[PDB]
Amino acid sequence: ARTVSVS
Amino acid sequence: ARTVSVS
Amino acid sequence: GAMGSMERASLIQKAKLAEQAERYEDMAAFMKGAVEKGEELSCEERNLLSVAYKNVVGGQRAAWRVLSSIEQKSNEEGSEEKGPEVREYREKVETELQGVCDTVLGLLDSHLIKEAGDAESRVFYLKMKGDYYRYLAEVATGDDKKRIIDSARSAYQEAMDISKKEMPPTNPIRLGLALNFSVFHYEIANSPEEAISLAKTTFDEAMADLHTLSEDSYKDSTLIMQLLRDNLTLWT
Amino acid sequence: GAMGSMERASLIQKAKLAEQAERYEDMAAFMKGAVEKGEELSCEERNLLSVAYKNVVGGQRAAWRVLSSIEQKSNEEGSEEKGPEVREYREKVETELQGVCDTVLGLLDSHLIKEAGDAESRVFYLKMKGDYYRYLAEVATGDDKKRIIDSARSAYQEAMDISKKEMPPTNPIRLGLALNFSVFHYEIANSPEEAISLAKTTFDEAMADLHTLSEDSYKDSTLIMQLLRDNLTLWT
Ligand SMILES: [Ca+2]
Ligand SMILES: [Ca+2]
Ligand SMILES: [Ca+2]
Ligand SMILES: [Ca+2]
Ligand SMILES: [Ca+2]
Ligand SMILES: [Ca+2]
Ligand SMILES: [Ca+2]
Ligand SMILES: [Ca+2]
Ligand SMILES: [Cl-]
Ligand SMILES: [Cl-]
Repeated sequence: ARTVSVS
Repeated sequence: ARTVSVS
Repeated sequence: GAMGSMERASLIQKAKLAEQAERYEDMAAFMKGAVEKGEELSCEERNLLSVAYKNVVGGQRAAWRVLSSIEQKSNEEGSEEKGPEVREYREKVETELQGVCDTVLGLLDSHLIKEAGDAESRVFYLKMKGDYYRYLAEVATGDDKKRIIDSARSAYQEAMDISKKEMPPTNPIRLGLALNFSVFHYEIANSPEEAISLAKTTFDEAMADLHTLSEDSYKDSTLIMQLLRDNLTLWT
Repeated sequence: GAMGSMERASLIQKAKLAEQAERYEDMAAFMKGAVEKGEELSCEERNLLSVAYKNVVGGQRAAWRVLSSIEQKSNEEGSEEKGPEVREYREKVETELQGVCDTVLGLLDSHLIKEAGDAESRVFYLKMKGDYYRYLAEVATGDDKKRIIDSARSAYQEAMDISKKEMPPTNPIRLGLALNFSVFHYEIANSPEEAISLAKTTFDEAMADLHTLSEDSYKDSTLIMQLLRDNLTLWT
């Protein structure tokens, strides 16, 4: 689990 | 399912 | 450039074909060519531009992180000297990544942003500007890291001010902007509390506006809200 | 070429780094540079060369099939005329694929194969020659399709004759050669019965030699045998 930006 | 070559 | 002799409509057609074939470098070159025709982009065309470059820079960012990690493990105590190759190759990848970011930023500056009057286009482009400065910031070390960070922040802030005045809290562009600005705070600006506050506030204001949406719009907004929730779960 | 000023050992080091970063185009350019130094390749180096180009051409083959399918659906009755873009873009991809195959075949011809004396290297290179002619055959239409097919067949046949004389039936290179030659028969040469016979015979002779192997060699051989079984299950 890591920080996500918009996909 | 399809024909496979060496991987 | 090399796409100067092709029709604008043909470039757009080929961009869609390249997307289907997962040929993102081709897709990016076609969309660059379409931008350089000088006409404003439609909503569909803006999204093609974004998809193409996101996939290109995505590959480069992932490679850079692999190589940076190897490089850092080489600079531990007890590690064996292996020569300049790791640094050299990390620099090559880094240079190519900076070249792609510079290309996107050049297109936004010449002249997508200045011609963009409607809120949906202007926020879209200003968000992109923030994102590509953020990607440059991920690899910056020297005496320009601070100026790059401030350029990212400034682009994001201007986009946020417009989005708050002109768009509903459930608008996917507004939501994606807020998500990426929160990532900026958390990973680049060393401001985790600012990141958490923005993500929470964004989520709660969207939640309270969902009642106004159709079934299809509902699905679009809640997808992005879920990404805000995922980050919050990790950060807190 | 452009890798002329880099040390052979550095090129090999960087090829391994590029593999870890999944930068296969870079990996292929590094290995091309290493080949052009003029020294024979080790077993490890041969496998790096093969991995790099297999991944590059793999991407191009997959794109070509997407585009070819779209092109064929455009040439049905009831389909709307959309202009030359699909054909043009399929041709671009096709040309780039042929350029990669031509590059590999050029390296094998100058001068990997002629310098290759041991069975393990000679069979490896002749198998590669067969594979890259087969890839060219997948996209050939005109009056050279038949000559390309015969070049593939001839390379595979020479490799098979050496492998049968010089290697055990469980040898992974021998097994992979037989697997790919059977794919040639089935998909390119329109000889499904020849494909089935070769796959079966290869499987059965390996099965009877497994008793001679260590635990690690056993695992290597049975992996490839499983691919022969998968094809046979599909073809019969
Ligand atoms: Ca025109
Ligand atoms: Ca040591
Ligand atoms: Ca640098
Ligand atoms: Ca305008
Ligand atoms: Ca030397
Ligand atoms: Ca019609
Ligand atoms: Ca052609
Ligand atoms: Ca020799
Ligand atoms: Cl390099
Ligand atoms: Cl084209």
